[PDB]
Amino acid sequence: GIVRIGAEVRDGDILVGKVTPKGETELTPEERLLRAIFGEKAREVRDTSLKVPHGESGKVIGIRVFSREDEDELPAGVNELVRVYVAQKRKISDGDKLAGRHGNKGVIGKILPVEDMPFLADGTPVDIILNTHGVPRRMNIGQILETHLGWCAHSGWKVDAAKGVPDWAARLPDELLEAQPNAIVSTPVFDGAQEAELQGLLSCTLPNRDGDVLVDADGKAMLFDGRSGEPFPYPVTVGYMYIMKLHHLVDDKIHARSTGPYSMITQQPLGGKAQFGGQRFGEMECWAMQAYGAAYTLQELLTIKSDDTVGRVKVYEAIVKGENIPEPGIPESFKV
Amino acid sequence: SQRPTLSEDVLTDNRSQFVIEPLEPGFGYTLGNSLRRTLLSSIPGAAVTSIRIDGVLHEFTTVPGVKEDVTEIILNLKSLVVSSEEDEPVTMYLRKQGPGEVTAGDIVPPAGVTVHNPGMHIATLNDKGKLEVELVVERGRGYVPAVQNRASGAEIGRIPVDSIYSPVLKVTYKVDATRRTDFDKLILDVETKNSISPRDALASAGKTLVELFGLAR
Amino acid sequence: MLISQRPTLSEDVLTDNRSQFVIEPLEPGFGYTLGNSLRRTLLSSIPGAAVTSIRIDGVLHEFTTVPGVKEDVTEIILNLKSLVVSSEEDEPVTMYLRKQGPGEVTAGDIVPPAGVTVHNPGMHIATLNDKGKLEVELVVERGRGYVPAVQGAEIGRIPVDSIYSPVLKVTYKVDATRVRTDFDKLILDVETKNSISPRDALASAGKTLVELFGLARELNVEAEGIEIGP
Amino acid sequence: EEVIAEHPVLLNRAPTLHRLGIQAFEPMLVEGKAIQLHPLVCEAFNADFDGDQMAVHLPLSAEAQAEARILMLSSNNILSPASGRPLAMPRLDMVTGLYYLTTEVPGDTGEYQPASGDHPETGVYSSPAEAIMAADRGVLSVRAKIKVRLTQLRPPVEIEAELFGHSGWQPGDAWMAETTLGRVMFNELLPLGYPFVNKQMHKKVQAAIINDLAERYPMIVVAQTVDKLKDAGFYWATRSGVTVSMADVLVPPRKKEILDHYEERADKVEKQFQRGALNHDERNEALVEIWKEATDEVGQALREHYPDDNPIITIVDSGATGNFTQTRTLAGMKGLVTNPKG
Amino acid sequence: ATCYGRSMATGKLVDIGEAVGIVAAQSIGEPGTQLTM
Amino acid sequence: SGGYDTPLGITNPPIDELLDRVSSKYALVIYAAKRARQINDYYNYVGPLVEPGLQEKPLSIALREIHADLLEHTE
Amino acid sequence: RSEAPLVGTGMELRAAIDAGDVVVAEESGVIEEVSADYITVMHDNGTRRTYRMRKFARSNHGTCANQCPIVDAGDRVEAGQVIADGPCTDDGEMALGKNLLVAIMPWEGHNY
Amino acid sequence: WLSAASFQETTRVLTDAAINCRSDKLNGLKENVIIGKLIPAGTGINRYRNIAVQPTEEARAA
Amino acid sequence: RRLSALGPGGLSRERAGLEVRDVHPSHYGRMCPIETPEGPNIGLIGSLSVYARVNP
RNA sequence: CCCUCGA
Ligand SMILES: [Mg+2]
Repeated sequence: GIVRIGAEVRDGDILVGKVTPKGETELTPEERLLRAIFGEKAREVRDTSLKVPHGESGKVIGIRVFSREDEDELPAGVNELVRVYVAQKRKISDGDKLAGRHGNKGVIGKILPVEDMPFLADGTPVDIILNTHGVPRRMNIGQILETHLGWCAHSGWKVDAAKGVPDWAARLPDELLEAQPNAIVSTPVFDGAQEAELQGLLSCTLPNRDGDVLVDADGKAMLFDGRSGEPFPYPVTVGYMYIMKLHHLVDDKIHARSTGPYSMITQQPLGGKAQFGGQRFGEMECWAMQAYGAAYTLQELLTIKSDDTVGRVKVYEAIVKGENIPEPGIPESFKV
Repeated sequence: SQRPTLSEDVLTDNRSQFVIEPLEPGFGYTLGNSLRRTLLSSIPGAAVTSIRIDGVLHEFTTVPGVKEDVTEIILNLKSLVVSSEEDEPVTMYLRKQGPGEVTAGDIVPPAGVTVHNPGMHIATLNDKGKLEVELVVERGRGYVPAVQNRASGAEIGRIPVDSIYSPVLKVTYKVDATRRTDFDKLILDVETKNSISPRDALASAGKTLVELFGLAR
Repeated sequence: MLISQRPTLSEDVLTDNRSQFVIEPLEPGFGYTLGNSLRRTLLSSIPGAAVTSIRIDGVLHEFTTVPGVKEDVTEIILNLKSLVVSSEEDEPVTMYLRKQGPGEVTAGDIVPPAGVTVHNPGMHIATLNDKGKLEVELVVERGRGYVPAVQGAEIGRIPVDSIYSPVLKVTYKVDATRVRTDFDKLILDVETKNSISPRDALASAGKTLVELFGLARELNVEAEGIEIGP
Repeated sequence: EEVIAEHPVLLNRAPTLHRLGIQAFEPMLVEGKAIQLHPLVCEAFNADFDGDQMAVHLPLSAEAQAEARILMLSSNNILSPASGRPLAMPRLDMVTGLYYLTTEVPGDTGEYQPASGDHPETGVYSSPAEAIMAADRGVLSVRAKIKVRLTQLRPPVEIEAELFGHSGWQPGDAWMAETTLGRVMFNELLPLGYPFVNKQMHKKVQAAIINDLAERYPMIVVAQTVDKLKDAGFYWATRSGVTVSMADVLVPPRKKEILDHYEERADKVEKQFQRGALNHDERNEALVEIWKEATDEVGQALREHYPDDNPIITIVDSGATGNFTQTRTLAGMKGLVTNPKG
Repeated sequence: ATCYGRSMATGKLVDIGEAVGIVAAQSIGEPGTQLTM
Repeated sequence: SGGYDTPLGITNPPIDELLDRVSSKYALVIYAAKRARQINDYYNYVGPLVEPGLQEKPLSIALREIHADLLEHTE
Repeated sequence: RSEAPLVGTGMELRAAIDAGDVVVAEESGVIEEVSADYITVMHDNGTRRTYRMRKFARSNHGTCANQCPIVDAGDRVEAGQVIADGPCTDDGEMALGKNLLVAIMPWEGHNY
Repeated sequence: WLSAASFQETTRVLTDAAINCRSDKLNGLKENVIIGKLIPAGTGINRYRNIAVQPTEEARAA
Repeated sequence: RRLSALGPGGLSRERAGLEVRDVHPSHYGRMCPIETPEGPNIGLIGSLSVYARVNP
């Protein structure tokens, strides 16, 4: 009854079949009819299998099982234990969170085809487009300075040093007077690359395979609009920046519930994605709804969408049967 | 009005420039970009669809005696460039016993399909390592992610793989504007992946574009 | 490899010289690969006739003033630029407009030499007061697109801007509809002159572009994306 | 897609600080796992895209759906319910777009220059379509001052009074405007028959236009206007050339001399302190006065040195985003810092 | 309605059912986080 | 109504012309929703009164009805 | 696949080593055997030492802890040298992200 | 007393309401919110809640 | 490497004023003044400085 | 409920 190693699993796929003793009074009339007709003498049970939770998918990496029949330390009353391990290969997506090292966070708005990206003069499409308006007021031009250095290290440089070493390079650079492409450099905090030395490296940048200097001495470049083809009218700062995939991904966060479990005390929807819960329409939300004068929406939210235990069922029944949504009942939490 | 001509200019075996002139003033950029957007996206190719490895049932594991795990092997198999004329799924095989490198040249392709970079590194085997792989190759275009095992009728052993069909590598252009009879000279620059030649890819882009522009006509 | 055939082309005619065309559904990205290209072919690549230069007798010393006319010289040029003309001559052609007396001069008020035609004859060009008289020479040539003032020593010859292109304004937008919600839908808004309908403008642009990309296909006729219906 | 059609959904972002923190929308089915949120409602939700999340609620009953469509629809809630002014206004990128689109540049490409000698004036256009064709060639700049014959844009109150009746005008009535092609396009975004606004579109000016529209036009008109403004502002912000680089962060040239001067004053104050003439609180008070003043002078000498088209200056001064003390701490100086005690 | 004036949200005179107390409390509270020392 | 762009989807018919037909937005909510309940009960009790769209929700029909003044109301 | 930053500080390496997810050689030796599964170094002592690789382990937070050998058979390694990379390490240095070609510009409001 | 007890200082309000045999008219909106009745505001007002809708005789004909 | 202010025998969260959360001049070289949470734990969770060591 | 994190 355990899913086989290597299976691809989707929402609701059984991972481990399990049944729980039910009791004849809990058989539905259809289940009672079916069990009588076909003479099923098997003990009445309800399906309590472990399924794949909503919006999760992957490959079964490994099964691990402990038994009471075998000598396996288990809690009291616990007979069989099984862990299915599922692996998903998550690609980067709209809604994932990225950030550099300078507090420059964003979510991904759009993943464009390669042909749509602005590209350099040699056809190289840029990888990521960071909006200009976000930089100056957050006081992190480190992200820009890094970008410049990132370009230099990517292209490699060789300072002149003929007829003497220049003035900007005099102070620090020494064996930093040249660097091979995709060089690996360090900017120690409070002792890193000074501004003048940074500007100097932007001049002696090595070219690409065609002898072209693609990034000028300001750190800017001419880009072509990949959508139309016309060049963008002004030199744009381009360079290389370290970007991190932050552990806030759409896959973990998307959630939706039509109907699901309810708390036994209050009869209101459970809470949390993991429990297939419903969103909390809180107090300030009800003020918002009241200020609109949206009375029926507010009632419906507060009776049939959470608390009215007969109106819930009659509303789902109405929607499924194609007729008008009925009138609310009394919230169970008022009786509580 | 002189009719426009297109003249090729080979740079390397997999790179060519293409001079188109004379063109209306202001028109070169758009023409070159239509060609670039077609080349980057719609040039047909072939690539690997799925692979099957002997002792493995899924991606996330190791083969004995090999240095790379199966994920790293598949990543190396992403760099593989291949041609096929069979337009229907066909199988390559890869049997090798260590010690030694497994390169793409060790792949035994069926007639009609060709492995173009035999030097490419696939895996490293030692005394105890034996690699026994099957690689399905199909013909397609664009980039098609791994096809789920429930979309195809695939059984548990099959490892689907992301497929980069596009055989073109890098495309750019520049125009020379003469500005009284003004005109634009367009210079396309196309580099491919040894699966086809710049000329062939550009011919394919031109066929696609002709058949799509015939709509307004 | 394998081919998809579904793209179709529909037209909503807004006015007699303005139409919106929809091309859908395009495989994703193609709305922009043939959005800007179709537009610039529509604008700069359709041949048409227009005025290159005018000569207005009666005043050659002081520009931007004319006796007996309430219209400025700049306003007369602005009008004569908006004069829609079609001609068959491969060489420049000369027209002449002369009308006297208090009244209103129009476009048909000019005598079109053989072959050329005046399509907007009811177009106001100037008004004349008592003792008013107009004698003015116009030069019509064939061309493409829009060329600015192209300039000798002939005293009194004013070169103008040549709106050769039969089409006047073109815009485009790419929207999304698919089989997938990301396939491209191209929408071209093309407003032309009285020389040709938007239909003919689009057809001529498609012709020039088919030839242009056939140039590339010619390298080695070979495999590429095909359709069933055109 | 069949059932979703025309079935409104409520979007909420917490904290709901006012009723506009819940707004109804028509859902378009989207590819991916994220909610796409129209950029003009951000201000209302105080939503940015650094990881914010939002809640979706589906009204069921005819009454709840009707309350959603009528009472709560985003385009029916353009105005702030606290101040009565609009909120769904172009905010940052849009601002830089429009401010770039409607700025006049002395000496730009294709500028009108009057007839001098045998040469004509070479700046006048029979229609905005002709100016578009000019700008298709490298001949006319979108921001160059020109003269155009306008037909479908209402003239300014003064020009319309002079060349017509006081309210006499029609979509046919032509006139001569000395504007930029950009300002022609901007005004073509505004509703038909709105007086032609020939101004650089600082944020305050756009606020004026939208306040006037909301005072005098129906809601739907303001909504379609601001949508059009959004489109244009984004398209032109892309092409505005506003970027950041270490080069554009110009330093004040006199900074050393200024700071040395105010250090001279501070040294006077401290010599006055050790002499016994100043109380400790008075020493700190005089020092803070000195350094406030030095910071102000550094900020000034900075503003004196930045060209008016620098992207940092442009972004601040258009009203798009930011203020100038940010620019002063970026280039210039941070200044005085507070205590753990304040 | 006439004493209250226009509904700030709509621009027209306030409709007969409006709950202006909640709108007032919200309008006063919303900028409260801007108030510093 | 003159020169206006034709509204799309939910924003049609426009809310100003609809508010011309009723006293307050609240009256319009109840008007349209009660009519919509009537329409949906009809499919299982008069109407619809206008040409229904291909697959149009009953509330959209009711709103178009109210726009064309095809029905009356009291308070 | 992990990729150290082109631009870093001196801190990446020393933070990876001390974090522990990187496999480090206790003693100098020669790599007697290398597989994806483990690494054996023959010390000059004559003794052997074998480091088993964590392969696709699940972290407390659902991220993949996958160690990967960076040595080859026959290689000479000293004590303190990294033998295998961890989850966010590249050749011994902490590699938390990727080097991306960035453009600083508004683009049609999609990065608004 | 329902409105007061749900706002703040619940124990005190409820002790007093008990001593005083207070009877809540249940007329405020919050009270209506708590019990699940349409709030007396906006669309919940009797003026709007009880609208009678029917087609016109002219439109009912055709 | 974290230094946490809450816990048994430490200070309680309802008594976590604002001044225990400030950067204190004696933190220099001991507790990093940058790394701390933005939300409700600000100034209650710091991290040890690079060269710092705890004495017996 | 508490812990750590998110806007
Ligand atoms: Mg935020």
